[PDB]
Amino acid sequence: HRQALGERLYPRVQAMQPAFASKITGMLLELSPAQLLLLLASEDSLRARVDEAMELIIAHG
Repeated sequence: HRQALGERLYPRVQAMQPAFASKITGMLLELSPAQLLLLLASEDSLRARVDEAMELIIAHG
């Protein structure tokens, strides 16, 4: 189930942050089942969370 979600998530993440698509998709795929379903159901929520992930990648760096 988590795998099937990630296969759908990846192209959508890639359209938002193509240079970090696999990294960010992998970060999202650690999240809870409920949060993953929310992200796949709502591109608006997904965009916010992908932006958050990108900001964390830069900050950690």
